[PDB]
Formats: sequence, structure tokens, C-alpha cells
Amino acid sequence: DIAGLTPCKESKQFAKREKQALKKLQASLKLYADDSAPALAIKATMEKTKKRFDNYGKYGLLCGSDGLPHLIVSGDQRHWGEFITPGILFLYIAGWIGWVGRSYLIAIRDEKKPTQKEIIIDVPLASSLLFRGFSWPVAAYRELLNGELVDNNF
Amino acid sequence: ELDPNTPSPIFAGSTGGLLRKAQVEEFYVITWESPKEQIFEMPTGGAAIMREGPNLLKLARKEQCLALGTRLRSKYKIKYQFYRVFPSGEVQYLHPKDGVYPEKVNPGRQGVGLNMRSIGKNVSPIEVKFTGKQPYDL
Amino acid sequence: QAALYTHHQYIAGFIMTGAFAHGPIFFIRDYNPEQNADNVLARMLEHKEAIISHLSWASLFLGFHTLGLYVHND
Amino acid sequence: ALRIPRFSQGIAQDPTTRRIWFGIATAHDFESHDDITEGRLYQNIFASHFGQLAIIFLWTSGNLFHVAWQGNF
Amino acid sequence: IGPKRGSKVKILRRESYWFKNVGSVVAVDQDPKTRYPVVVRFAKVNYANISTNNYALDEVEEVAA
Amino acid sequence: MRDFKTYLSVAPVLSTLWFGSLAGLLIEINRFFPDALTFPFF
Amino acid sequence: MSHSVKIYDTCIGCTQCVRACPTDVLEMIPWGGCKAKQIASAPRTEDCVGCKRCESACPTDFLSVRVYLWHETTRSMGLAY
Amino acid sequence: GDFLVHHAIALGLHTTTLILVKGALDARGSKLMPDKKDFGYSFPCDGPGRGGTCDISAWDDFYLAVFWMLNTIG
Amino acid sequence: LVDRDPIKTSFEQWAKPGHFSRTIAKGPDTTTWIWNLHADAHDFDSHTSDLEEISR
Ligand code: CLA
Ligand code: CLA
Ligand code: CLA
Ligand code: CLA
Ligand SMILES: CC(=CC=C/C(C)=C/C=C/C=C(C)/C=C/C=C(C)/C=C/C1=C(C)CCCC1(C)C)/C=C/C1=C(C)CCCC1(C)C
Ligand SMILES: CC(=CC=C/C(C)=C/C=C/C=C(C)/C=C/C=C(C)/C=C/C1=C(C)CCCC1(C)C)/C=C/C1=C(C)CCCC1(C)C
Ligand code: SF4
Ligand code: SF4
Ligand code: SF4
Repeated sequence: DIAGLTPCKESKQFAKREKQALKKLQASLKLYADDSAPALAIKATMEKTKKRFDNYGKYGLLCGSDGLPHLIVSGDQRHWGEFITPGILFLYIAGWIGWVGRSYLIAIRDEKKPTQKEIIIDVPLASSLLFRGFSWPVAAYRELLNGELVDNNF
Repeated sequence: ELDPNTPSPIFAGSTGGLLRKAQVEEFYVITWESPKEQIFEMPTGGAAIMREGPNLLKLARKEQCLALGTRLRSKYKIKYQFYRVFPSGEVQYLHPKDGVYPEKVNPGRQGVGLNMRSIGKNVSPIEVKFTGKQPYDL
Repeated sequence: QAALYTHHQYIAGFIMTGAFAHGPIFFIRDYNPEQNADNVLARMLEHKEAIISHLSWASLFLGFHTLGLYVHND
Repeated sequence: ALRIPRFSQGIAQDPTTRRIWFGIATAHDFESHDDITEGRLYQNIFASHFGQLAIIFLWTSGNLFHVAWQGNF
Repeated sequence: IGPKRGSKVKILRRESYWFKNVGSVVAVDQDPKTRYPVVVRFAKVNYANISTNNYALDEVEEVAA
Repeated sequence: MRDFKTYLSVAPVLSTLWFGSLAGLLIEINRFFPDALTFPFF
Repeated sequence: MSHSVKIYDTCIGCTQCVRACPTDVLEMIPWGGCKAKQIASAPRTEDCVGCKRCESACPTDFLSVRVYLWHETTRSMGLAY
Repeated sequence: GDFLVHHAIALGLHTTTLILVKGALDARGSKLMPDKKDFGYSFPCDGPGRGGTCDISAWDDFYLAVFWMLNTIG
Repeated sequence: LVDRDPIKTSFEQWAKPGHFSRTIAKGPDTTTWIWNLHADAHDFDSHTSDLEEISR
């Protein structure tokens, strides 16, 4: 739709890629497996990149010249989850990497001599502060900016 | 030399120490005591023996001739002693002067430690522009 | 047209550096903390640890993210 | 062991070769090296880069002078 | 013990490694006399292998209080 | 045998049983969906 | 300056602290009160080369010295020869 | 093709300048060398010990800078 | 080293900060000693001032 061309529903240049290129894959008139039970170009590796026919799903997917598919993601016509869908995902996953970074850490500096407890690991991954992340509804999106890590501690 | 042969600190050969610039300028030399015939380590790579005389080896440059200590006091002895020879005489009386063993008290001599103002907030950079009338020649 | 955009790209880059390099000499030979302070050239010094970090955070990001896209692509 | 380089002094009687290199690269550092005053300095960069503009025209001249008798025009 | 001797003090000089950070103290000076009393001590080391230094009340800005 | 308020330790590189594996299960999602470049949802 | 690197500190005590450094540092010059009472930063420095072996050990709590001397003899670098 | 080089000229003047910004933003001194001054610029080197100290004159960061001004401008 | 020479434990040394020259890895925390430890891990100026073992 936008600058490149249209998706899969038609994309000539893209088609030619499917075809030569892979299929030459072929390329081996035979090469012996008339019945034989190993050499697997034959089945999929093609067909797994191939039966990926005039279908790939359908995804829209813009495809420029040479018809390799370009990613817009401007949240329109079709292309929204080529960044946000896998974007918030990157956010949510990290941040629950370091929410617990700022955790199997802010749990130590105390009791008795706590000077490298960390070259060994007290609860592995933390396996205690673990889920604190999925057990983030809202969380740092309020309690980070109000209290605890409070401007005070700023 | 030989017609006068006055030695003390045994060695034989070596492409190590003393060469042209210890006549044409300054000289530098260390002297010492010792008990009974003992084999040493040496500056300049080599190694020999002792017994006595003056026990007076001469040395190229004075960082060289105190290292008899940085090992040549891990081998007994109070006394080791290096001076400064010229091509003519004195001023710079090197291990001479007063007391010895860097870490006692008779006098104070030099040193100071401060400049104008002390270690404190010299976030203050360089001040006046260098100009022949305000105490910055020290 | 192509050995003339660059002797003006070399230089130009070559400058910039020297620009940035005589404004780290001001801070030592000249400059004067008692004579500049609360004063907005200060504060620039004072609130400095952040300044390199929120700079370094640009690079490290601008680093591996360009380099995912270009090996992956290779 | 003589005395030489006519501006610095620590540099001036240094017996090695540093004597040389370090001569030919302190030259342009007027602000603070022996010979200097805020009056000297300034002017000592002023009739310096009047020594500038100056060298830019012996460049341009010859640019227009290997051209006029050969070098197609 | 009755006033405050060595119970929590920041550092404020800007040269001293743990400067703005507050660690713990010890046998702070008694007499009218000198200018470098007070030992202080904290967990975090510094640029030397051993770090347990003595600063002095002209300053310790503790500050509040 | 592990109840409430942190637990037992572990070695220098249990990261080499964390790079290898966990992460390793993920090729295991990168063949179940042998492909990406956007993704359907659930 | 011509040998001007500051290793000073505040204790200037020198027991299990610092000694190392070819000739340069004949101190113990007790200033009228500084604990193990021996102080300052040097003696007559116009003698030897440019270490920072000078700290490496026994505090300077600030900097530590290194080369800064510029005006630099030869006796002040091994090699005048 | 241009949505990369164009992000890799951007990773240049950034990195180039975290070092120049930094280079500059303390030719004055810092923790490792606190009193780094009266000469600021090119005092290249210092003694071993403290942590181990090196190209930490604002010149040697300029020195270090000029490699990325020679890698962007490329 | 220390716990608990010498005659008196089987009980192996798993736990108590450090080992490798003597104002050792110090209580006080740092990173350098994690490239220390691997580097110079094999070496001999430490382990013991006495041949013996090393060839062993
Ligand atoms: C990679 C290079 C880039 C490019 C594409 C160019 C291209 C050009 N420069 Mg150039 N230049 C550059 C970087 C560049 N420069 C830099 C970094 C400097 C200063 C450090 C200069 C200083 C310079 C001068 C003075 C002149 C040019 C000129 C030119 C043109 C001459 C044709 C040529 O083939 O140059 C090819 C590129 C090179 C040969 C590499 C640069 C090496 C030389 C020119 C510098 C060495 C001399 C040194 C700076 C001064 C010595 C003083 C001494 C002789 C007394 C050409 C457009 C000339 C011109 O514009 O026409 C009148 C003019 O001569 N340049
Ligand atoms: C356009 C101008 C501009 C001006 C007016 C100045 C002026 C000054 N600069 Mg400077 N500088 C500039 C741009 C400028 N700079 C730029 C762009 C850079 C880097 C991009 C620098 C990097 C720089 C440094 C590091 C220093 C100065 C210093 C100085 C001061 C002394 C100059 C000096 O040391 O030269 C004397 C140099 C020579 C006589 C020649 C030796 C130079 C070598 C490196 C040759 C360079 C490459 C060369 C062309 C290759 C050989 C040619 C080949 C064809 C054979 C003086 C205040 C010094 C200073 O005072 O700071 C405290 C010093 O620290 N500058
Ligand atoms: C799987 C994917 C791919 C890969 C291999 C990476 C890999 C990396 N990314 Mg990354 N990223 C991706 C896709 C990817 N990213 C996508 C799709 C986006 C959104 C467009 C981002 C946005 C992003 C950001 C902002 C950053 C990274 C960073 C990083 C570096 C990892 C730091 C980290 O996450 O540690 C574990 C996490 C922590 C230790 C805590 C860090 C907290 C971060 C994630 C704060 C998030 C706020 C951010 C600005 C969002 C704006 C929200 C705002 C509207 C309020 C690392 C090399 C960081 C970087 O560049 O440093 C080199 C960081 O700058 N990424
Ligand atoms: C091609 C080069 C090489 C690489 C990869 C780097 C990379 C870097 N340089 Mg650098 N540099 C280089 C050559 C290189 N430099 C050279 C030749 C010089 C001059 C001699 C410099 C002078 C220089 C300076 C002055 C600075 C840097 C800085 C940086 C960092 C800037 C942040 C960034 O770009 O994103 C981050 C890094 C990358 C994109 C590179 C890849 C790093 C990751 C992805 C490693 C891969 C992990 C891998 C899977 C695991 C393998 C390890 C092992 C387990 C097998 C970065 C680490 C700056 C800095 O410190 O930033 C804070 C700044 O200090 N450089
Ligand atoms: C979660 C994640 C991740 C990851 C990954 C990651 C997260 C990675 C990271 C990494 C990191 C790193 C790699 C780091 C490194 C570091 C460095 C490199 C450093 C360096 C340095 C330092 C240390 C300082 C300064 C100096 C130097 C520079 C040396 C993501 C996922 C995903 C995917 C698949 C795609 C889509 C989206 C999602 C779905 C979401
Ligand atoms: C106007 C403009 C702009 C801009 C932008 C800008 C405006 C930029 C700027 C830049 C600058 C720079 C980049 C500079 C830098 C430098 C510096 C930063 C320095 C620093 C220093 C130091 C280092 C220290 C001290 C000294 C000194 C200061 C030197 C634009 C406008 C426009 C546009 C585009 C859009 C459309 C409209 C218009 C209208 C057309
Ligand atoms: S700090 Fe160094 S040499 Fe200075 S006073 Fe102590 S040990 Fe003496
Ligand atoms: S630090 Fe300096 S003065 Fe001290 S020994 Fe080394 S060179 Fe001599
Ligand atoms: S380490 Fe750095 S400073 Fe030290 S010597 Fe080598 S270079 Fe010089």
C-alpha cells in the first residue's frame, strides 16, 4: 500500500523470488534418494520455506522492488504489530529483567557481612523476587515515581 | 688501570656499566662493609664476590647504585655508602651529609608541601597570566 | 563533484573535534569556578555525571541495534 | 651542554633529542611559554594570522597560475 | 556518650573518594588542638587497595545535621 | 524445604545452564512457529 | 616543578606505609603535630627520575604524582648517555 | 539501505561526542584523578597503581576522539 | 588459611571470601579479582613457597 508495493495478494517481483532461488534448490536432478531415508532437501527445508506458497499467512507485508518485504509500522492500512505488538512485548519482558535487577539487589546491603554474596546467587535468578514482574500490574508505573525510589532517595 | 691497582669489588668482564658519559660529565659510586667472602647479584647483569678493602664499586648513575640495598639489604649489614665523583672534586656530597637512613630526625632541609594554597578545592584553575610581579616562582 | 564533498567532510569532521578540544582547554588554563557559579556554564559542570550517560545510553542503544540489523541481514 | 631554543627554557637545555621535536610543536602555544604577556599573546596571535590571509593568496595565485599558458582553457 | 561522637557522617571536600556518601566513623579527636582528627569508615573501597581515611570537622558538612 | 524470604545459593556460571537451556527453549519456540517477522495472537 | 607531583596525604607516618623510590625522598621532618609526627611531601628533589612508585603505597588521598616535571634534566631520565 | 547508514552516521556523532563531551566535561579532574589540573590538557600518562591510570588527559580523549571523527566522516 | 588447618576437617572450604595473597580479596568488594582467579590461576609464587606439590 505505502511506498513499496502491495502485500502478497500481488507482488510479481516477490513471486520470482519464491521460485528461482529456492526451487533450484532443485538443481539436483536427482541425487540419490529414490526411496532412501536421509537426505532432506527433498522434504521441507524447501517445503518449510516453500509450502509457504502464495500464502505466508498473508500479513499484508509491503514488499518493495526485488520484492523483499519492508516494514512500515505507522499504525494504519494494515501494519501495526510489526513494532508495537512485538514492541510492548520487548518492553514488558525487559524491565521485568531489571525490575528484578533492582530487586535481587535491593534485598541486600544488610544483616551481617554482605560483601559479594553476589558472585554466588542467594536465590538462583532470585527465585523469590521472581514473578514480581508479571506480578507487576501497574507497579513501577506508580510506586517507582511515588515513594521507595522516592525523590527523597533521588 | 694497573700501575695503580687499588680494587675491592670482584667481577671480571661485562658490557654493562660505565661508558663515555661518566667522564665528560658526572660519575656516581657506591661503597660498603661485609663479613666473610660472599657472592652477590649485581646491577648491569653479571655477578661476583667481596671480602674487603674499601669495598668501593663505581657506578654509571645513582639509581643504579642503591639497588645494592633493594636486595643488598636482604643480605645483612648496616653500612652501605655512595657518594658523587666528578671529573674534579665536589659540591653534591651525596650520602655524606647529616645522619643517614631516610626516616629519622635531625633537620628538615627542603621539601615543604603545599605550594601557595593546599590540596583543597583547586577547581580554581590557573590564576594570573604569568606576569613579573606576583609570587608564582615556587 | 565527489572529491570535493569530502575535503569539506574531512576537515568539518576534522574541525568539530578541535572545536570540542579548545572548549576543554577553557576549563583548565582559563575558567574560574568562583567567577562563573550558580551560573549556567557551571551546573553544566556540576550536573555532569548524567550528561555523559544519557549520551552513552544513546550510543550503546544506537550500537547493538544497528548491529543486530546488518549481521542478521548478513 | 649549551643554551638554545628561543622561547622556552626547560626545553632549551635538555640534552636529548626531545630538545628538537618538542621545539617543533610548542611554537604555536603562545599563552604561557616564557616569552608571553596578555598584551604579547593577543598581538602574538594577531600578526601571526596576518601571517595568515597571507599564505592563502600564495596558494590561490598559483592556482590561477598553473593555468593561463597550458592546462586547457 | 551524651552528645554525638561517631554515629553517621557524610563527606564534603570533592577529592575524597566516598565524598557525598555517608559511611561510619570512630575515635573522633578529643582535645581543643589540631586540624586532621576523625577516622571514618565504610564498606566501599576506592582507588587504592586499602581505604580507611581521616577527614576533619572543618566541614564534615554532615549537614542536617 | 524452602519457604519464605530467600533461599539456597548456586555456582559462578549457572548462567551456562541458563544461556544453554532456558534461552535454548526458544529455538524450541522458533520451530513450533518455525517462523516470525510479525505474529498472530491468542 | 621542576619536580612537582603531590603525594602528600595527612599522616605522613612512614611505617608499613612507604619507602620505595631511588634517593629522592629523605623526609621524616616532624611538623609540630601530625600523629606519628613526620610530614610534608619531599626533601631536595633535584636528584632523581620520575616514579609514582612514590605513592603506589602510603596515601596521597587526592592524586599521586607521575611524570609532571617537564623541565627535565637528564640525570633526570637514565639517558643522558 | 538508507535507514541504516543513516542510523550509523547517528551512532558516530554521539559516541564521538560522549568522548569529546566527556573529554571536555572534566579536563578538570575526577575520582581517579581528582586534582587533574594547572596544566590540564596534555599531561598524558600517570603512575601505575591507584586503579591503574592512563590516557586520561582531556587531550588523550581528544586523542581518542579523533578515531570516531575518522569513522563517522567515513 | 585458616579455616581450619590442619587436623580437624575433612570439612571442605566452600564459603568465606577469598584466597590469593594476603591482604587478600579483602572483605571489601571488587571486580578485578574475577579476571584475577582465572588469569594466573596456574602460576607459582603462591600455593606454597615450596616446590614439592607444584610438580605434584
Ligand atoms: C580525502 C580527502 C579529501 C578530498 C577528497 C580532498 C580533495 C581535494 N583537495 Mg584536499 N584536503 C583534505 C582532505 C581532502 N581533500 C584535508 C584533510 C586537508 C588539510 C589537512 C586538505 C588540504 C587541501 C589543500 C591545501 C588543497 C586541497 C586541494 C584538494 C583538491 C585537490 C585534488 C585532489 O586530488 O586532492 C586529493 C586528496 C589528497 C591528496 C589528500 C590530502 C593530502 C594533501 C592535499 C595535504 C598535504 C599537505 C599539507 C596539508 C600542507 C603541507 C604544507 C607544505 C607543503 C609547506 C581536491 C578537491 C587543493 C585544491 O583545493 O585546489 C587548489 C588544495 O591544494 N586540499
Ligand atoms: C583553525 C584553528 C585552530 C587554531 C587557531 C588553533 C590554535 C591553537 N591550537 Mg589547536 N587544534 C585545532 C584548530 C586550531 N587550533 C584543531 C581542529 C584541532 C584538532 C581538530 C586542534 C588540536 C590542538 C591540540 C592538541 C593542541 C592545540 C593547541 C593549539 C594552540 C597551540 C597550537 C599548536 O600546538 O601547534 C603547534 C604544532 C606544530 C608547529 C606542528 C606539529 C603538528 C603536527 C600534529 C602535524 C599535524 C598533521 C600534519 C598536517 C601531518 C604532516 C603533513 C604531511 C603531509 C607530511 C593554539 C592555541 C595546543 C594547545 O595549546 O592546547 C593546550 C595543543 O594541545 N590544538
Ligand atoms: C529482541 C530484541 C532486540 C534485541 C536483541 C534487543 C537488545 C537490546 N536492547 Mg532493545 N528494543 C527492541 C528489540 C531488541 N532489543 C525493540 C523492538 C525496542 C522498542 C522499539 C527496543 C527498545 C530498547 C530500549 C529503549 C533499550 C533497548 C536496549 C537493548 C539492549 C538490552 C538492554 C536490556 O534490555 O537489558 C535488560 C533491561 C534492563 C537492565 C533495564 C532497562 C530498562 C529499559 C528497557 C527502559 C525502557 C524505556 C524505553 C525508553 C521505552 C519508552 C517508554 C516511554 C513511552 C515512557 C540490548 C542489546 C537498551 C539499550 O539500548 O542499551 C544498549 C535500551 O535503551 N531496547
Ligand atoms: C569496530 C569495533 C569495535 C567495536 C565493536 C567497538 C565498540 C564500542 N566502542 Mg569502540 N573503538 C574501536 C573499535 C570498536 N569499538 C577502536 C578501534 C577505537 C579507537 C582505537 C575505539 C575507540 C572508542 C571510544 C573512545 C569509545 C568507544 C566506545 C565503544 C562502545 C560505544 C557504544 C556502542 O557503540 O554500542 C555498544 C557496542 C557494540 C554495538 C559492539 C558490540 C558489543 C556487543 C554486542 C558484544 C556481542 C556479544 C556476543 C554475542 C557475546 C560474545 C562475547 C563472548 C561471550 C564470546 C562500543 C562498545 C565508547 C564507549 O565506551 O561507550 C559507552 C567510547 O568510549 N570506542
Ligand atoms: C527480552 C528480549 C531480549 C533480549 C535480549 C537481550 C536483552 C540482550 C541484551 C544483551 C546485553 C548485552 C549484550 C550487554 C552488553 C554489555 C556491554 C557490551 C558493556 C560493555 C562495556 C561496559 C561493561 C561499560 C563500558 C565499557 C564497555 C563498552 C566495554 C526480547 C525478545 C523479543 C524478541 C526475540 C524480538 C521481538 C521482541 C521480543 C519478543 C521482546
Ligand atoms: C535553525 C535550525 C536548526 C538547528 C539546529 C541547531 C541550532 C544545531 C546546533 C548545533 C550546534 C552545535 C552542535 C555546537 C556544538 C558546540 C558545543 C556544544 C561546544 C561545547 C563546548 C565545550 C566542549 C565546553 C565549553 C566550550 C564549548 C562551548 C566550545 C533549523 C531550522 C529549520 C529546520 C532544520 C526545520 C525546518 C525549518 C528550518 C528553519 C529550516
Ligand atoms: S602519605 Fe605517603 S609518604 Fe605521605 S605522609 Fe604518608 S606515607 Fe608519608
Ligand atoms: S616518585 Fe618521584 S620522587 Fe618519588 S621516587 Fe619516584 S621519582 Fe622519585
Ligand atoms: S601505564 Fe600508563 S602510565 Fe603507566 S606507564 Fe604505562 S603508561 Fe604510563
